[PDB]
Amino acid sequence: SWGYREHNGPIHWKEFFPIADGDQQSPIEIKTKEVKYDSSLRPLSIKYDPSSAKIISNSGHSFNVDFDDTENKSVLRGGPLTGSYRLRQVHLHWGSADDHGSEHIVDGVSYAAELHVVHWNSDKYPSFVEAAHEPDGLAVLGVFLQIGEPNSQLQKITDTLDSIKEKGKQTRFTNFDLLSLLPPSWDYWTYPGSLTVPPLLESVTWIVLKQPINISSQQLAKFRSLLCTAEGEAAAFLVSNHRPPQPLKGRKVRASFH
Ligand SMILES: NS(=O)(=O)c1c(F)c(F)c(S(=O)(=O)CCO)c(NCc2ccccc2)c1F
Ligand SMILES: [Zn+2]
Repeated sequence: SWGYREHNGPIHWKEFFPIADGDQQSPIEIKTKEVKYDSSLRPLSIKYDPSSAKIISNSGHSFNVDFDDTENKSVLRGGPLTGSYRLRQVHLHWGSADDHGSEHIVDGVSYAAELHVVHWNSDKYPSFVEAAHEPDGLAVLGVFLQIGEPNSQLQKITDTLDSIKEKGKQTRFTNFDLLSLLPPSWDYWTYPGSLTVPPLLESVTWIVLKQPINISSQQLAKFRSLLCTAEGEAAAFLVSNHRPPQPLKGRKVRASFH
């Protein structure tokens, strides 16, 4: 029963998941003057199939779009990665205020929100659950959102949120243009880190895009009316679901660009 409320939020997760204080925890502050440009980093290359999307649900912690992941139809390759990382799910983090919702921050600055696209190393591991337990097992693409013109694929998401208000509810969700929630510039920073929710496993190669996309305030506000509580529980709202930046512990953040 972890969450983001006073009694169960990020500062308390260590009481139940001691890896919360680990060597490679996420999110982090990206400090661009300590960032190392690296010419061995490949550009990202992304295959994606809009029919791969299957459903959206309320986890109680965010919404999740899950995708069929039995084939290599939607994959992330290149970047810092060796081999092919199969798309598993997409979700979003925000805060209670439009100007402070992202998980990662860049030189002191937070964004309105931050989209996570989660993939697993199917070249090496048999399942997402098993990859999540290996240092090279997961690759998560992070995209910042700033307040601006409404994104139509974000609108496709927000239009479902009344149908998944309570924790555990879900609904059909396919023909999802995920590539259109990426910015035009695919420059990125990368570092080794973890899930930003319990179990906080240090299995993530983070790939955070420099350029934000746009969401409207109205679109962003709709996420805050999702519940973190289930049908016939006393209602609590998911108004904020971002973890604070965690100690870097000397890890190297590399850039694809200079
Ligand atoms: N920010 S993150 O990429 O580290 C993240 C979430 F934000 C998140 F909300 C979730 S979720 O568990 O709350 C959605 C549940 O359906 C997971 N999933 C965590 C996880 C990953 C691998 C193995 C076990 C749990 C998750 F991995
Ligand atoms: Zn996330």
